[PDB]
Parts: sequence; structure tokens; C-alpha cells
Amino acid sequence: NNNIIKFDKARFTVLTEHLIRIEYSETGEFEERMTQMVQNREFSEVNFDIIEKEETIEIITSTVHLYYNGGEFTNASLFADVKFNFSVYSNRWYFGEKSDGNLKGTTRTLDMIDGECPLEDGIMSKNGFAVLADKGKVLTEVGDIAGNSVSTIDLYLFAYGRDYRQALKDFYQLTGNTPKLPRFALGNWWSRYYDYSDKSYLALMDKFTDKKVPLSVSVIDMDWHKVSEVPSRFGSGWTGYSWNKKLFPNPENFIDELHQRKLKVTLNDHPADGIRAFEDPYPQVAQTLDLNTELEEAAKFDFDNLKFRKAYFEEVHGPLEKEGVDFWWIDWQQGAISKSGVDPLWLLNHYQYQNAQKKHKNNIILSRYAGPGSHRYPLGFSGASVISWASLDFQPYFTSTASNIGYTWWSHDIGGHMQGYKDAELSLRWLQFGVFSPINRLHSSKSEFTSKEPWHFDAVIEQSMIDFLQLRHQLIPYLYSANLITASEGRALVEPLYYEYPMEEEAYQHRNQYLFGEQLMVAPITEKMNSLLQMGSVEVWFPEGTWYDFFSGQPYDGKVSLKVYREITEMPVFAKAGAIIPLDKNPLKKEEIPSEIIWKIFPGADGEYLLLEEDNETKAEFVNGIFTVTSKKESSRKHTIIYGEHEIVSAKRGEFSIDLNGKEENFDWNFSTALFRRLDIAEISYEQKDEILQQLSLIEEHEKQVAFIKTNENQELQNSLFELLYSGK
Amino acid sequence: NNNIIKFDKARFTVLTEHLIRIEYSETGEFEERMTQMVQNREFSEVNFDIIEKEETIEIITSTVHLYYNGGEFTNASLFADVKFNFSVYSNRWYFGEKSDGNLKGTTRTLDMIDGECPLEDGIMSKNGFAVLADKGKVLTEVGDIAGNSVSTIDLYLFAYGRDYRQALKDFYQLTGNTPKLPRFALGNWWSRYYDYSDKSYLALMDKFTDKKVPLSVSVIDMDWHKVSEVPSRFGSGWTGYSWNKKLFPNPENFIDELHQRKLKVTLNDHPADGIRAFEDPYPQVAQTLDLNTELEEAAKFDFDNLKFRKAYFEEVHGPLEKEGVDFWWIDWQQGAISKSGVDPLWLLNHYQYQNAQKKHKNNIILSRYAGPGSHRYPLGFSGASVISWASLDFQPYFTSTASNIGYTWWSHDIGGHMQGYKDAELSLRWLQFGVFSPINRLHSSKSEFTSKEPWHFDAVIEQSMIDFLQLRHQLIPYLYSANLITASEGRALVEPLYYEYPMEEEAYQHRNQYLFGEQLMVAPITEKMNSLLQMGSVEVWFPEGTWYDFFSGQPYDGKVSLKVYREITEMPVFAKAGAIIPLDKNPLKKEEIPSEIIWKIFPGADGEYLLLEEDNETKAEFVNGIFTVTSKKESSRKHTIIYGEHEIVSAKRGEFSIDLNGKEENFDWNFSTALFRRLDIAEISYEQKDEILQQLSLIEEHEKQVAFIKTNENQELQNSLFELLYSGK
Ligand SMILES: *[C@]1(O[C@@H]2[C@@H](O)[C@@H](O)O[C@H](CO)[C@H]2O)O[C@H](CO)[C@@H](O)[C@H](O[C@H]2O[C@H](CO)[C@@H](O)[C@H](O)[C@H]2O)[C@H]1O
Ligand SMILES: *[C@]1(O[C@@H]2[C@@H](O)[C@@H](O)O[C@H](CO)[C@H]2O)O[C@H](CO)[C@@H](O)[C@H](O[C@H]2O[C@H](CO)[C@@H](O)[C@H](O)[C@H]2O)[C@H]1O
Repeated sequence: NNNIIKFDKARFTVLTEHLIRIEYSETGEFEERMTQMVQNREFSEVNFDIIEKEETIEIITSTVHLYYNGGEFTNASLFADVKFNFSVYSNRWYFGEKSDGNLKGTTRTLDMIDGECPLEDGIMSKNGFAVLADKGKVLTEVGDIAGNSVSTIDLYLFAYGRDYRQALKDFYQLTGNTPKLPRFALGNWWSRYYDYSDKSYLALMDKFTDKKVPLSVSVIDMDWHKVSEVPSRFGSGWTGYSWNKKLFPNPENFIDELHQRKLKVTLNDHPADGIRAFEDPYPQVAQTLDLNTELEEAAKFDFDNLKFRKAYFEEVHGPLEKEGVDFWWIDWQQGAISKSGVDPLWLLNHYQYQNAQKKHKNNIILSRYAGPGSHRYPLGFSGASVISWASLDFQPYFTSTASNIGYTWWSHDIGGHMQGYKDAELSLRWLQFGVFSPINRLHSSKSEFTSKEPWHFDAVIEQSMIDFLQLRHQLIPYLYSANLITASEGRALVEPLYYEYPMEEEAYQHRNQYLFGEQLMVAPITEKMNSLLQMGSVEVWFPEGTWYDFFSGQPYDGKVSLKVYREITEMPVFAKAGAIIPLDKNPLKKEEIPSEIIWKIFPGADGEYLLLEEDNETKAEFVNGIFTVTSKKESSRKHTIIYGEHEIVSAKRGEFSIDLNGKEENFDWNFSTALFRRLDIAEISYEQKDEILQQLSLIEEHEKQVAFIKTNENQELQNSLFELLYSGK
Repeated sequence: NNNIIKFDKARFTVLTEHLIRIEYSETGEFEERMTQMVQNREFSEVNFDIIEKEETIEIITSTVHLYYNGGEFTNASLFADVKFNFSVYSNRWYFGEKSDGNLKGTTRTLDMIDGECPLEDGIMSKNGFAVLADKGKVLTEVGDIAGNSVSTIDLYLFAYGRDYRQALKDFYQLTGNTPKLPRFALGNWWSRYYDYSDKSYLALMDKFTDKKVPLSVSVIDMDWHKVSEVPSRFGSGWTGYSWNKKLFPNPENFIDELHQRKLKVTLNDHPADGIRAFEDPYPQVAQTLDLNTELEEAAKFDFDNLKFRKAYFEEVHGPLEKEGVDFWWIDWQQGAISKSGVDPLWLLNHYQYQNAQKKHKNNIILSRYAGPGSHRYPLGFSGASVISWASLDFQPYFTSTASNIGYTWWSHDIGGHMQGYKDAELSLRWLQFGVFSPINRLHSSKSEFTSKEPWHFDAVIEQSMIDFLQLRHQLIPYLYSANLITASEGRALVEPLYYEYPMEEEAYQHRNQYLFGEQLMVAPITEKMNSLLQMGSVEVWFPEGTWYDFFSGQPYDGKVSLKVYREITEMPVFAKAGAIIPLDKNPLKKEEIPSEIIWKIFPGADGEYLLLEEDNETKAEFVNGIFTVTSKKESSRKHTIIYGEHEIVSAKRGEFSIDLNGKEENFDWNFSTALFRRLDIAEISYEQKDEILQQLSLIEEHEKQVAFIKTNENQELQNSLFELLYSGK
């Protein structure tokens, strides 16, 4: 109440020094209930100043002057000056107007998108302020829609400057934290829009095992249910709740077989045509909803309706869950229309996520983005992207930017969904990105030609895809720990560079570069390789410090912007001196938590990593060359230590300390080996290869080696050779 | 009343199983009067089902579920599911929203359009439903504007699936059938924006006769009236009702001369500046309308005003009609503004078409499209197209698509109106299309360089244009019979392929291909010829069956999509085995109905043709090789029979039967002659011509002749040779 100020028909709540709620009420009553967006307005007390006159009020915090001159809210009556100098004259908010600087957020879907699409604003701005309008309905205490707010205007002014992480934390305090994901969500998912039988689906799952590809999730797409068998008088077979008995004669037994293989099972649900008279559950639903069965009255989709929702969860989903379905893929594409004015997609995500908690702890959905606050209902499902280099090139930027509206669990169709064109290299680059994305779900539309099975491709592509898919399971400990940090501390797994480096202009100029947890920096390659080099490339910004390629140990002295080149089988991922990354030593081994962890240490600085698990916390410390591992609880877990290049300790039990000061710090990576490899794969003249190898071996002074490559007629070859020289300086 | 259901403030009329009127009234009174669009709501009783509850109503027909949940009509309150599966999730109509699938209709005009323009929706959809909003004013019983409907929302839900012909028939039952055209409308029209005198206009008409070009209509454009002679204080000379006496010293005598030549006469009327004080009829109009003549008060155009309309028809048009003007070219381009909110173009077409019936039976106008229902006022006048290949390439698609809103008598300026560029081949291809279009009106803007006279061009173009212009008059019996079928059965002369072949995807992929009556399929060439081939081309979809080129007898086995090549003098027109096409044997002969008919029979199947005339019906039957001609009434008419290639019977009177089983079925058309001609005109190397002729003569097996042409370095030459091989298979 000390942090609440009324003036004329407005109410101002100073939630933090940098977050002010702004309300208008014609009725003099202001809204206390939660909304679709807002779950909590309880914040600790803060200091601020007021200048209140007859006709005007000014609220003053450490970061903003908010002015209200009375009357209806207009661009003239309600406005704010930030106490920052990030811009020369973009430091003022005017009610109902847009200002420059917004770093954007996300959008509902990538359905039908070939490359870039427009995004909605987020809460982050380079100029230090953003306004988030609450246009949603009020909730009841139990979380049903209650109707219109009595605050007919309800806004949140964010004035955090470039303290982006704190803005996001306080956003999560206002809108509710992201829930914890279950560990199974972080493994590889198999999905394909393909009319598998029980037999061919299990045969494929057993082929994954034979091929050494680990999976956590078995998606079954819409051909699980009747499609062509639906009489046309009912409409299409898009919506379905009845097994196709030719393909799945015993569904519970088939799901039992996936459960024996330690897979979680989800089915595609297209809800929009509801429960029509041909469906297996229709007799029960018709009885519950008092439908006219002799006129074959449909139970039309109506998620505003309590009785419909109950029948949907209990009598439609319920029997399928009893057969063993673990969680729901809500695949909604039929618009934003409802009686209530609430988006049916929001109603589905809110009510289905809540219903999923009844049968499994920390359960998920898979569904499209439903607006600010819908991060409460993971996972995000971006949908039917066009298969193209342009779509891949948009996706890292899309994924990191989404953290700016707190939606940090986007699952993209890895390799793209539909249409587009075949290029095995595009498929491989997309999988590299997916492995370093929130969720790694392989999926494809209905084409005989778009399977994401590694063995679809040639032996080189296949082996690389298998390697990356195994790496995803090696990363599950790191991902799961980051997941618990999202849930408990409001930190995104994927951060734009500018979260960590807000004052570095280069942190705003590398759209596809991101931080992946706290220990890794990713620069995916999203452009087709230069055939003369047989290598793809990306311009990488290296912050201040010593950086190592995560895979090769190639070093880079920051701060620098440097074009980096990789073969199609290799991905630019970097770790700082002192980085500690845990890996599952046994990624193929079915076990709910790893029996063995590899501690991968990057020499040259102190470091620390906290491994959060379901029932433990394990701290790895690297201080003055001493590596120490301690846990809250004891276990039989065996620890492996890799210090730079070399395995130091193999499968050691319990807590321990070891001195690595007397151990080889340097990786093997060396200029001459790397130079020989780049020249050898290049589709260039042998006389050019001979001369470059000879001259770069003979010329001793680094500045003269660089002068020699500066004369090369191949401009991209110059850049590739320059990367090696820079790493070898 | 059994087919009428009221619920809340709505009224639902089930007109057919597939056509439901949807009304809202705030006052509880619903509209029974006709509207600008709707002339008849009397339909035979149909069966349907209702589910009526406290708060909701569902109407169920064989093809649609219409739902209304009460309150104001919104996208949430009023919606419909079709009982079809043409799409996966585009089977629902939402009030006020657009869905995918609409096959489009037409637009007001092609004025100033170079190629394509956007079209309005029609009543046809690939997904099986369309909504046609009635936003017009109510009429009185006699057909004057009465003001606003009491049904403040008035919609027609069409749910015909892909039964397009039935949708159009029922549209014509709702909006009124197209009236019969007079036979004279179906012949060639001469028009040119050029300042002819009486003498030079008659000299040109006599030159047409000398050149063996038949004409039905003599258009006189705006230089008939005063133009430069109008004092500038009155504004421009665009509007005029006073003969230029230098050019037309005795108008009645000049119109008498056109009447002696068996021409119908129309004048251009630009109505928008009304009757100003310099006009010949102004003294009479001023007296009737009580104008201030000493202040030279204009009788401004006001078609909302009963007295203005009367003075316009009786005192302005009346004297010109007494001089012999047969019908009015209404040339309105001055906007959609009126006191009433009724488009002045609609007021002109409605009232002028009605007034034209006073002096001639089945009279016409010539005017732009005035919205749904304005098919009641033929003919359509598309206006000032840009002269270009792009404009020609749009026009067949434009013409057939218009049938989807029932506007089936579009008259285009043949050869294009204005601007654009000279290409004698474009002029010739445009005339080919015009001859197989609803109306063949040659017209051109004010340029010394754009006359459509055949003898404007070189001897090759001239002779081809004369041949096509004579063909149009040969087709008048077929056109006039189709005209009576439009008027009596609601079948368009020009149909998109998908009317006949709604389930064939290829019927939606050949935009410029159409059915022309029931016996002919047209694929106009609308792209400049390939100079290497000296031939133009179009990809033709041949439906199942045996097809013949109408002109050459070249055969084609359906179903196939095949690129076809024609010299600039030849047009792709096709007839099925069993086709019977009547032709006027004496197209140059002035006679109100043909004294001789050629029955052109395509061998290989049974067929039938009904020739409807002013005062007769003649049935031609081809059954098990027996051709029979019978008529309702006897006449002196002499019948000629052409069976494939050969004239069997010459000028035989009365009813008769003849056996053609013992007569040569095969056309002369042959691979070797056609191959020699294509190679001979081609601007390619003689060594290539020599080798193709030699190899295609020597190689006996059809598959190896195709393999030989597959090696040709000229890709289009491959396609041309492949067409011949396919026809010769
Ligand atoms: C894609 O699906 C279409 C189907 O609609 C149908 O036409 O069959 C086609 C194959 O011949 C198939 O390509 O396109 C639609 C329209 O854009 C999408 O809605 C589909 O994506 C969604 O549904 C899929 C099936 O459940 C699912 O795998 C996707 O993840 C969904 O986004 C798309 O596959
Ligand atoms: C064309 O007419 C213009 C005239 O407006 C005037 O400027 O003289 C020009 C020649 O030097 C002439 O080209 O352009 C206008 C504006 O777009 C159209 O309205 C004219 O078309 C209509 O009027 C014509 C004359 O009656 C008629 O032949 C057309 O059929 C009408 O559409 C167009 O000719």
C-alpha cells in the first residue's frame, strides 16, 4: 500500500525501482485478481519519490520519471523519461506509442515460414525501457477465466536499462517462474508425419538402438488415428481420437513396448473438429454432454466450456492415457476465435499443462506460443517451418531472442518441417543447431523424401548425425542442471550475447551467436559451404579472454571478430579458460541418472560448475590448479577427469581433490596439422596448395606469414588462413 | 414458412439443401422485398434437421451444419461446418472472416489495367462453401430503390461442394436469370475512338463488305457529339448529347444508311456532366426540370432522381433513338458516389436496360460490371485495357472466372484499348480469343496507330484476321443456341474446366483453358511466338477421351497435359469424338436466320446437338453411326453434313437420316506432313532439319522416335516434336 499511489482515475504500483504497474479505472475499482499473463504482484518494498500537485503527479525511481497530467491516458497525459543516456532522444515513453530500441521477443509459430518472420516486442530494449500491456482476462483463484479486468488499462513499465537478466527475473516473479522440465524432455525425440504400424515403429526404434542413436521420446503423429477411414459427411480426418486398428491393433501393448525401451510417448492432437459421432469415445461424450445421437450432434471444440474440457480430459484423453500416452502434443492451427475472447491456443496450453500434472510429476505439453506468460506451459512447438537454408539461418536468432519474453523452451522441427528442398548438408547443420538448442526433436511432414533418420543420408552425413545425436545425450546433465536454474533462478538456457555483454556493440551484431548455459558459447554455421574451401563459415565475436573450440581445443585470444571455418561435420562451439563441462560418459546406457560423469576442464584460469540433479548437487571447483568434486549426498557415481587433452582420473568414486598443476595444460591442436587439412580438402589448384604450405612453413615471422596470405587471389581462402594464423599467433 | 426458422434476433431460410439465407434484425422485422441483388426467394420445399436449445440452434442439411449461439453475429456466435473433406481444416465458415478456396468472380473494369488485376470473390470454392453478403438497397415491386433493408445483416451461405453448375443455377434463381440476347449482339462489332464523318464511316462499312468481313454492330464513339466546340466555361466535351453537324449533317439519314446495311447502331454516352446549357436538348430538359436558363443552370447527372431519369430517357436519349440509335453504350468512369449510397453505374445499368426494352425486344446495353445480380443487364463492357501481351494473357482466365458470379457476357476491347505497344501478332492472337469469347467487339482508343482494321496489317495478318472474323459469324448459330441456354437453364457459354471436371486437379491448373458451349474446348495462345520455331504454344490439359483439333483434325488421346504449338494464324480449339457443331454455311449473307447449316461431325463416338433458334428447335443425333436431323417446325433450310474430312450431303431440305458407318472416319491430318511443315518454318540449322526428318522417317518404333527427339539440344523443339509424336502414337 506504501508502494501504491492513486491519482485522478489512475493507480501506480512501484513493484521494483525499475517496474511500475499503471492502471486506469472508470469505476474507481482496480484489479487485484491474477490475469492470463500476471500470477503475482507481491514484491518487496522499495524506495522512490513523488511530486504530487493539484493537476499532475511525478513518480521518481533510481531509473525512471513517470508523469501523469490527469484525465484519460493519452500520449500527452502519460509518459516517462528514463535516467539513462543510451540514446540521444529515444529516452522517453509516450502512452500508446512505439519507441526505438526493442530487442524483440517471439511469435506464435513458424508455420509456413521460409526464413525470417516478424516478431512481437519483448521486455528488453537497448534504450533501457519497455511497456508490457496486460490485455488478458482475469483468472479465479483456481485459474479459470473470470471475465474482464476492472483495470480497463493495465500496463507494466520496465525501466531496467541494460540489466536484461534482472528484467527477466522480475518478469518471472510477475508472470510466474518456468516450471522444471522432466529429464526425459532433454534427450532426442523421434517424430515423422508418416503412417507407421506398431511393427514398423518398433522396428525403427530398434534400428536407432542398433545404430547407437539414443532417444528419450517416441512421438506418434496423426496417422495414429483414423484418417482416410472417416466418412466425408463428418468432414476431414485431421482431428481424431480413435486408433487406426489396422496400424495399431493393440495400442496398450505397443505403448508397453515403447515403455520397455525407456521411451516416453506422445500423440498428435488436432483438437479443432472436436468429438464427432464416428469416434470411439463419442457414445460416452454424447451421454455426458446430452448430445442428440440420432442426429449425430458433434461435441464441437469449446475450451471456454467447463463440461467440454472435463469430457475432453476425462473421456477423450483419459482412455488414451490409460493405454499409456505420457503427454499431449497439442497441434492447434485453427485460429484465435472464442466466445470469451480468449485465444483457444491459450485455453489449451493453460488447461492441458495443468491436467498433465495429474498423472506425472513435472509433466509437459508440446504446443505453440500463446503470448506472454505462456512459458508457464512448456514446451514450445514452433511448427511447420519451410525446409531451407533461409529457415535454418533465422532459427538461432529466433531461439535466443525468445528469452526476451521469457519463452525459453522452443522445440523446432530439427531439419525443417515441410516444402523446401533437399540438401544433406542443410539437414546436418540443422541437427548441429538442434543439439545446442532448448529441445532436440527430429520431425518432418508427409513426404516419402523428408525422413530425418541419419541412415537416409550417405555414410559421411550418417556418421556425423549419429555423433551429434550421441552428443545431445552426453549434454543431458548440463541441460538438466540449466533447466533447474531456469525454474529456480529465472535464467534462460539460451541467452543472446548482450545478456552477458550489454555494453559491447559486437554483442548486438552476431544475431545467431548465443550463450548455452554458463560455460559454452555457440556460433552455428547456417550457410551452405564454399565448395572451393569444402568448409562453411560464420563471423564469431570473441569477448575479452582466452577461448577454446569445445571440440578441437583451437585457441582464440579475445576480444576480436574473426571469421571461422569448419567442415560440414564440425560446429563452432567455444569455452573460456577455466570452463568445466560435465558430460554423461555412457550416453547410450538406459539409467535415470548417469552412473559416470566426465568433468571436461579447459586450462588457463580458475572455474566452477554446480551440477544440480533430481536428488543431489555436485560442485566441481578449479582453483590455483586444484580440481575438487564434492556432493551434498554420497553415491556410487564414478567421476572421469579430462584436463585439456588428457584423461587424468578414470571412474573414481566419492568426493576427492587432485592437483593438475603438474599436468600438461596445452591441447594437441596445432597450426601445421590444421593448415595441411584445410589445404588438402580445398578444391583449388595443387600449385596454390604447394606454395601456401611451403611459404607458411618457411616464413618465420607471424606478421610476414599474414602478409603472404594477404596476397592470395582467393579472398575467402585468405580469411580461412587468417583464422589459423590468428589462433597460432 | 416451414423452411423459415427464427432464433434470438436472427432469421434462417433454408432455400435449398445447400443455400441458407441468414438475417439479423434489431427491430424484429425481417426483409421480404427484393434488393439490387436478389429478385426471388421462392424455392421448392426441402428437408433439413434442427437442434434448438435454450441458448443455441443448429441447422443440418445434406451438406452443412449452421450454428448460431445467440446475440450479435460475430465470428464466435455464427459459423458453419461443411459435410465435405475437400480440405483438412478449411471446412468451417466464421461470420465476417475469409476462408481459403474461393475460385474468384469478376470486377467492375479493366480500365488502365496492364495484365492482371485483383478480382472479387464469387460463389464457387474448391472447399465447397461461399458466403454472398446482400449489402444493397431494397427495391419496390416495379424496381425503384426503396431505401435500407430492415434485415441489417442479410447473407447467403452457399454449401454446394464442387457442384458448381447447380450453385450457379440456384444463384440465377435467387438473383434472376440472364435475359436472352438478340442474335445481332453475337456478330462482329466495329468500334474506334476516331472522329469519323458520316461519309468516312459508311466508306469503312462498305470496305468491310468489299473485304468479306461481316459486321452486326456499328459503334459510334464520343466524336459523334460536340467535343472541341464546347466552350470551356461549361467544362469539357467528354459528356455530349448534340451531334457534331460538320461530321454528321443529317444523323437520321446516316443511321438509315447503317440500317440499310443491316447494322445495329449504338452511341457512346459519357453521362457524368449531365445536360449543360450548350446542348441541343437543354431547352426541353430545362423546362421539364425548372432550371434557371438565364444563369445557365446545368441538369446535373442524378440517377437517384425520378424526374432526371425521365428527362434523360425521354428528352435526351429519346430524340437520338427517333433518329435511329438502337441501344446505348453507357461509358461510366466517374466513381461510385450518390446521395442514396447506390452506385451510379448500377442505377444506369438497371434503369437503362429496363428503358431499352421499350423500343426493341430483348434489347441490350453495353456497360461495366455493377456487382452481383448486374448480369440481369447485359452486355458487360470491360473498358480501357492496356494493349499488351500481359493484358491478353489475363483475359481468358478473367472471362471464364466471371461465370463464378454469373456475369457471362463480358465484351472486351478486342486487341486491347490503349497505351501499350504495337505487335501485329498480339493483335491476331487477341482476335482469335475474341472470336471464342462471349462478344467479339473490335475497339481502340484515340491514336492514329491503333486501328483494328485487318488491312492495317501485312497480307498474312490481314488474311488470318478476315478468316477469324468470318468464323465468328459461322459460329452465330452455336452462340445464339448457347445464349438461349444461358437465359433458360442458367448455363454459362464460357465455363472454367472445373465446372465439367471438378475432381481433376489439372482442371484448376490451366487458367486460360475453357469450355465454349458444350461441344468445344479452347486453349488460346497468349504468349509471343518462339522465333526459332515460328510457333506459339500453350500447355493443354486433355480430359479422358479422344480429342481432335477443331480446325486440322489432329488427334489427342486424353488424359494428358501436353504443350501444343501453333503458327500465329492457327488457334488451339478441340472437340471430342462424337462432337456435332453447326456452322452457318453463308456467314457473309445478310439473313436473320441461316438458310443453310453445316453439321460438322467428329467421328469415333455417339453425340447430340440441339440447335435452339428464335422460332425453331433442330435436333442432330449421331447414334451407332446414323446421323439424324429433325426440327419442331418445317422450313426451306438446306443442311450440309461434313463427317470428319468429307462433305457427305450438300444442301438437303427437310428432316432426314443417313448412315455414315460406310464413310471414311479418319481426318487427313498426318504426322509426316505436320513434321515437314514444322521443320520447314523453323529458324534453325538446315543440318538439324535434315537429320530430324531423316531419323524420324527411318526409325520405326515410336519409343525410339521419342528417344531420338529427347537428345535434341533445342528444348522447345523437343516439346514441339513430342506433340506430333504423341498425336501420331
Ligand atoms: C502440412 O500437412 C499437409 C496436409 O495438410 C495434407 O494436405 O497432406 C499433405 C501431404 O500430401 C501435408 O503436407 O501442411 C499443413 C498446412 O500448412 C500443416 O497444417 C501440417 O503441419 C501440422 O500437421 C502435421 C500432421 O499432424 C504435423 O506433423 C505438423 O507438425 C503440424 O504443424 C503440414 O505437415
Ligand atoms: C483514354 O482517352 C484519352 C482521353 O481522356 C483524352 O485524354 O484524349 C486521349 C488521346 O489523346 C485519350 O487517349 O483514356 C481515358 C482515361 O483513362 C479513358 O477514359 C478513355 O476510355 C473511355 O473513353 C473512350 C472515348 O469515349 C472510349 O473509347 C473507351 O472505350 C472508354 O473506356 C481512353 O480512350
